[PDB]
Amino acid sequence: SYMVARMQKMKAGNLGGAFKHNERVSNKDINPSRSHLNYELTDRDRSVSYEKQIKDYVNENKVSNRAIRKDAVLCDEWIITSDKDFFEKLDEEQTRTFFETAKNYFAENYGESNIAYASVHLDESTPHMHMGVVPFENGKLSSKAMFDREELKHIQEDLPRYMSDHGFELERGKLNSEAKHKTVAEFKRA
DNA sequence: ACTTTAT
DNA sequence: ATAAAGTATAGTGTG
Ligand SMILES: [Mn+2]
Repeated sequence: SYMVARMQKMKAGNLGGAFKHNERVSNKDINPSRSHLNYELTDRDRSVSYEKQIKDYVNENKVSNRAIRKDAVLCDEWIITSDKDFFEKLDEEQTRTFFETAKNYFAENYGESNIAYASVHLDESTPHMHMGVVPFENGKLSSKAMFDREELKHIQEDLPRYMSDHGFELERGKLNSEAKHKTVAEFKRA
């Protein structure tokens, strides 16, 4: 099976929808009886929005005096998953351990306190995690600095290896893959 | 590399 | 006027 890891940039304007989705605050593929099986791997407070948690953290820690820009990438939400075959082979403890391990990889490489949320979804087709990583380093908030072309190349190589080194039977995606990302809605059509 | 943003 | 960070990136699956 392939390691699936892929980030989407979240601005203020889409962290609302990310929070509502992830916290399940009635789509064909959500099974509502399974929603209570979901879990959050960070110690974050569930009544506090992603926008508020991240902006407070960045404002309280940033070196510059200038306001966070309105078009700022406040976090990179990584989807961490694999195929169905992969998870069918794992019990509950193992499944949890898989996401905790992936969370660890981003914590150890990008900063423990940058993992704003790690929301594991079992109530959809395949187990996966939405993991918000704040691109905050050296007192600066910059997805441009943290996730650039070489860094995404490095993660596609080194993350699947790290996961494999930690117990999990997963291979990296195809090096130089020509695939174009489809949205969930676009992938469903196909 | 070029453009937007907040000084 | 300035300069940091905005723009995609790399990967596969029914996020
Ligand atoms: Mn989900």
